[PDB]
Order: sequence, then C-alpha cells, then structure tokens
Amino acid sequence: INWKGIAAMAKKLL
Repeated sequence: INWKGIAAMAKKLL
C-alpha cells in the first residue's frame, strides 16, 4: 500500500 515505499524503497532502497 505505497508506490513510494515499494516502487522506490524495496524497489530501489531495499
């Protein structure tokens, strides 16, 4: 539920 902590976090960060 968050395209900024998933499409940018786990996707880029994690």
